[PDB]
Amino acid sequence: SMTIQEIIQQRNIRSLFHFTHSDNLTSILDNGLMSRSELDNENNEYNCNDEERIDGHPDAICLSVSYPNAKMFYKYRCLKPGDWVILEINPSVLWAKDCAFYPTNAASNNVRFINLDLMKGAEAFSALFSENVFGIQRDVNLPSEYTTDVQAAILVFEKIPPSYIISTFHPNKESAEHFKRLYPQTIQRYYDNLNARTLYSQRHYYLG
Ligand SMILES: NC(=O)c1ccc[n+]([C@@H]2O[C@H](COP(=O)([O-])OP(=O)(O)OC[C@H]3O[C@@H](n4cnc5c(N)ncnc54)[C@H](O)[C@@H]3O)[C@@H](O)[C@H]2O)c1
Repeated sequence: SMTIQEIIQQRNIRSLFHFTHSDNLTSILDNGLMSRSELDNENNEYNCNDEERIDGHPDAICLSVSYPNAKMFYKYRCLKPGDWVILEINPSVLWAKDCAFYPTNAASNNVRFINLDLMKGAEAFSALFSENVFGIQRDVNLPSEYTTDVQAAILVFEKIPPSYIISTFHPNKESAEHFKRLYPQTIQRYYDNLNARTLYSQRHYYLG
């Protein structure tokens, strides 16, 4: 029945997110987001986080709806030193590009074996907001735009040109200003400190 667009409308979704290490941001702002396979095709340099990609979709770019995958992002920030950024991306990508919609992390046993063609389109997208996603329960007070499971993923099977990046969030002012001078036509945001509710927080904390 309902299209992806109408779900977005109804739920007040305004942001997809992609976390990446600042080391990557220049290349992403110049060339846009690309998959592992595509980065290797052109043998581009990149700083990656998940080596094996058990999701089995290295030709896909991983995004989140309305909030980062706080778990996996936190895990990755504990390993590699340095600044991490969060790209804010036009929700239009969900229909303008070939996307699969997973209601939890895509490498999960609960969804990894499902026929990929069944993960595309509005039915699959809608599954991200169920009351119960494999035992992960949606609080009645969770706002509409948030996935039930914070690790719900969008796998985007084509390049995302940099025009689809509506803003970038920085962990501090110096980072933002550095990239603003390099890319003055882009919006580069920052937090004073991370001792606040930020997109670097755990989601329950952020929304509490
Ligand atoms: N990145 C996210 O925000 C995000 C969202 C949902 C789920 N996940 C999950 O987290 C794990 C790691 O995912 P990942 O997205 O870090 O991918 P990954 O670990 O395979 O590493 C790919 C890296 O390439 C970077 N990159 C993209 N375009 C680039 C370019 N033009 N130049 C240089 N680097 C570029 C990406 O930002 C990313 O850091 C996976 O299990 C994934 O499903 C990540």
